[PDB]
Amino acid sequence: EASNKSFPRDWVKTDPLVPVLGFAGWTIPANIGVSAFGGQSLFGLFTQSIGENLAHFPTGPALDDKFWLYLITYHLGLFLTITLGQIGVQGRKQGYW
Amino acid sequence: KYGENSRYFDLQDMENTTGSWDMYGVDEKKRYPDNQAKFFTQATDIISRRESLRALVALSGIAAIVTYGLKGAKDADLPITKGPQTTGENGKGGSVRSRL
Amino acid sequence: RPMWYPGATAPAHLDGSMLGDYGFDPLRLGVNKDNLKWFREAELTNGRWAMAAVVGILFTDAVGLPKFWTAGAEKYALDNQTLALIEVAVFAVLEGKRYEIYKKTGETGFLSFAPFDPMGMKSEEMKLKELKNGRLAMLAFLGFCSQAAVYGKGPIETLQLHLADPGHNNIYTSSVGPETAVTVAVLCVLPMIIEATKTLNPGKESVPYFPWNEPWN
Amino acid sequence: KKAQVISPVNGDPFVGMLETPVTSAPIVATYLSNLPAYRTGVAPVLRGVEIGLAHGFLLAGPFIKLGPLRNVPETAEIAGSLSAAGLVLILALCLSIYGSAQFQSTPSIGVKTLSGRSVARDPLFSADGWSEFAAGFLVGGEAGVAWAYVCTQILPYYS
Amino acid sequence: KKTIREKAGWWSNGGNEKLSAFYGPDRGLWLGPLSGTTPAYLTGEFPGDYGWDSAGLSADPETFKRYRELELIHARWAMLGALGCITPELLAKNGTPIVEPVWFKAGAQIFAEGGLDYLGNPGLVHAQSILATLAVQVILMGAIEGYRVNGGPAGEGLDKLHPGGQFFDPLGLAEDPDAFAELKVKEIKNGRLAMFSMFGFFVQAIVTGKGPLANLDEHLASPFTSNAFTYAQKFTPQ
Amino acid sequence: AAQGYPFVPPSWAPSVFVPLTGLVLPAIAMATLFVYIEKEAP
Ligand code: CHL
Ligand code: CLA
Ligand SMILES: CCCCCCCCCCCCCCCCCC(=O)OC[C@H](CO[C@@H]1O[C@H](CO)[C@H](O)[C@H](O)[C@H]1O)OC(=O)CCCCCCCCCCCCCCCCC
Ligand SMILES: CC1=C[C@H](O)CC(C)(C)[C@H]1/C=C/C(C)=C/C=C/C(C)=C/C=C/C=C(C)/C=C/C=C(C)/C=C/C1=C(C)C[C@H](O)CC1(C)C
Repeated sequence: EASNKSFPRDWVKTDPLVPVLGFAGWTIPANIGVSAFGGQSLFGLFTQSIGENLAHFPTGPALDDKFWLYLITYHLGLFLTITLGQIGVQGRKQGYW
Repeated sequence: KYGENSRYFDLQDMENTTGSWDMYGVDEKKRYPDNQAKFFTQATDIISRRESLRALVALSGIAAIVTYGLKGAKDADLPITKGPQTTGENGKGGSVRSRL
Repeated sequence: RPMWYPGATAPAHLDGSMLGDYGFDPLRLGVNKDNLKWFREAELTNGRWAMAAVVGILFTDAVGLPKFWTAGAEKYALDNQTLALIEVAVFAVLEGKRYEIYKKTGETGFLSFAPFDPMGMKSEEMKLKELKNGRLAMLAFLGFCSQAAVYGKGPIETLQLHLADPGHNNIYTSSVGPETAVTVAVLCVLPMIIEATKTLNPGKESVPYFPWNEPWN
Repeated sequence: KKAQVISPVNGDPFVGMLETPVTSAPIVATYLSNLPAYRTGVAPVLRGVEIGLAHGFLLAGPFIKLGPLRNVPETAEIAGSLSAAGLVLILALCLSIYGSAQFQSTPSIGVKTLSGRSVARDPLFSADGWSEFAAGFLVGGEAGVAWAYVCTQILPYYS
Repeated sequence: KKTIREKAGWWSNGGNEKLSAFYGPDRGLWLGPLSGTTPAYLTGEFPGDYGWDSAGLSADPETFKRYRELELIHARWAMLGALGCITPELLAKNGTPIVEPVWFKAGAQIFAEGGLDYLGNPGLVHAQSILATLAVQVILMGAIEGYRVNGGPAGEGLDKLHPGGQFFDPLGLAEDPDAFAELKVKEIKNGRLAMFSMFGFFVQAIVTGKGPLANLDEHLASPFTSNAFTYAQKFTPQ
Repeated sequence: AAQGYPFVPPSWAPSVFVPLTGLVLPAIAMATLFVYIEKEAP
């Protein structure tokens, strides 16, 4: 590394379109009704779980809640979408293909 | 000099050569309120030396532990202070010979 | 100058520059000079308070008043807690000014009177007399509390008890008899051990391996 | 394929620290520089007071919720605060003997700040500076443990 | 220009505009911005100058310094009064058995059977005669108030209002010049507040006849019914 | 001291000396022997 003599402050190349487009690309498909959910959606059931768990606000969710499943799958897909979106944006902007 | 043309060794700049750097230290004097700084500079005056702080530690700790043995272990209701409150394992010296 | 036992050789730091220097520091607590200044001020303060306390216990036990180890449990015009509160509150400023006077002068003072000397009788002779009477009064107060702990009587009733039968009413016929007897015996034979230390190492001062002493020097 | 993130420290590939986002991200360096440990211009006694307040307030919690008297209702907080006081005192003694041990050599090499301006040495790394740092640590630690007890006594939702 | 910690006043070293609002022409006045013509002799070099000489009694400087003396002496006496009026009532509501803790009836305690118990205790003062009390008061106060004007054992050539030697500044708060000049106007403002409050104590004792802390409790219980106006019908001329 | 053979320790002697020997004297000793071993010859 003959270059990189200062650790640039813009080490992550922030384009504010990336988080928005990742949230959009995961969440809008996350609101499509599938019969496995009974005609509902992953994100819809997630918001419903948060609504039920916000009712008893101080105490936390249970272990058999089925809230954790929705949370973990939604965030798996969401973080993957946002991560690949940043990667693709800074691969199209930079080289890498 | 040092930072250009990959000249990573300079006798006139031995700090940059050896790596004697302050990665995060700043030398700004404007941190704490002067009333608070005065309070906490005066509150530590009598112990701002090594031997005096060790004297305070010795005094306070000897006192705390001695009064712990005298009253504090009792106030904590430690079992060693209450005693067995029973007969104990006196008569059961052994499974064969139940000694005292 | 006289010494704490006859023919005693003083430590190298107790060279008689200060008053009351009888060469007494077998534990070498006064090897540091600033520590020695602080310890002198502490000696004179403990001694001033013990002088006042000894004369106060004497004045109290001289008349029909509660005993000095039970006088705190009496009923007064103020509550216990507000008493302690106002005490701490005024002694804040009092001892702060006294500590400031020590830092400035090196001796005691009331608030601003660096030398509390209304009647200008301050002298080295009076300093030595204050120090000597203060040491004597610290011993006297310790004895008050000690022979009020063995007996249930204060200073002068115990003194009258000793005067009633001097041989049978003394410290060696009480519960603390044996330990004081052996302690006095050891303290009488100690100076000859110390004098052997001084004799067989002629002129060479020895370091007693103490933490406060920095004995590695 | 451009824009490599990982750089050597201050551009020097032979010192061996490899400036990295966890090391020298703007927010991370900002946070570490603002900590009282790295305020090399303020008096070490006050930085010690602040560090000690923090550490004495945090380390009461474990003794309170997990100590031997954690299950007796009101004795728990008293016991844990006294335990944290003892641990703070031990740490203050540690700091004092560390100041006795470390600061005897006064190394003559200077200090820069990754941008060239030769700052002065931190007075904290001196015998008197560390003495007053441990003094501040004791004062602040005992005060922080006391206030931890107070917060157990006065906070509304303290469960 | 100025950062956040300087606006809060974190650093007490660079405060030089602290006396600018209480001394000098750019200071606070009595009617604030509604007081344009400050009296030209009240130039603000003395503590407590809010530009208030509306009756004009202090135009001459000799009369002005005598009135400053009278103001500070009345200020300190009313400060000691307003501390010494409420504190018997505060300690009676504490539980200390003071038998007549209101200040306007505390002088009649010396006409009781057991004399004047100080904190309600016979082990305390226990003064019986008003005559010897007033005699030792007039002797002690004659000595002290005669030492006050031309010096004595606690200072001789010091200032007539602020001696501050080893007896009247023993704690040493007024060693600094700026701290002394700031605590002067602090003293005279607390003293004017206590003078106003002692006038309130006088009028409240006259028209109500109850305790000032009793007046505070009867205003805390009912503020709108038990104000100063429910006793406004007490001096109607029949 | 005590009735019978004198120099019997009190009932509270263990409660004091076990904490001393175990918390205090080791603290003093390890501090002293730390400052000794890190001390530099002039
Ligand atoms: C801009 C608005 C402003 C107003 C209206 C006032 C008003 C006043 N300030 Mg000021 N101030 C103001 C700004 C400021 N003041 C101050 C700091 C001070 C101080 C330190 C002092 C004052 C004082 C005064 C008073 C001086 C005149 C007086 O004695 O009236 C007296 C006359 C009345 C108040 C009217 C009479 C009362 C009632 C309404 C009528 C009577 C009612 C009864 C029912 C009558 C019955 C009685 C019968 C039986 C005879 C006056 C009330 C002085 C004071 O407090 O004097 C009392 C004083 O010491 N001010 C500062 C800080 C720099 C200000 C900043 O803007
Ligand atoms: C101010 C010094 C002083 C004086 C004058 C006395 C005097 C007396 N004590 Mg007290 N005493 C003192 C200090 C003093 N003691 C101290 C420091 C302790 C703590 C150890 C005690 C503990 C104590 C107990 C427990 C008992 C006495 C008893 C007595 C009486 C018999 C002597 C005896 O057996 O004890 C001998 C005392 C000691 C071994 C303590 C050390 C005394 C030092 C060395 C000072 C000696 C006097 C000094 C050289 C000159 C005094 C000055 C002046 C008054 C002439 C006698 C009235 C006994 C008594 O009255 O029972 C009826 C008794 O039971 N005393
Ligand atoms: C450099 C010198 C410094 C000196 C500073 C001044 C010290 C003043 C000490 C207190 C003196 C008050 C005595 C007044 C006359 C009482 C006569 C009488 O009959 O007593 C009678 C009283 C007992 O009378 C009892 O009074 C009680 C009060 O609530 C109860 O009411 C009881 O019922 C009653 O019997 O005897 C005493 O109280 C004497 C005690 C004196 C010592 C008190 C403790 C003080 C120790 C620390 C001193 C600190 C000094 C600094 C603080 C002050 C700073 C200015
Ligand atoms: C400024 C001006 C300006 C314009 O121009 C003009 C004019 C208007 C004129 C002016 C004004 C003035 C004024 C306001 C005045 C006022 C004053 C006062 C109020 C005072 C008080 C004053 C007050 C006071 C002294 C008070 C004091 C007090 C005292 C001593 C004490 C008392 C007491 C007590 C403790 C309690 C007991 O039981 C008893 C007794 C004994 C009772």
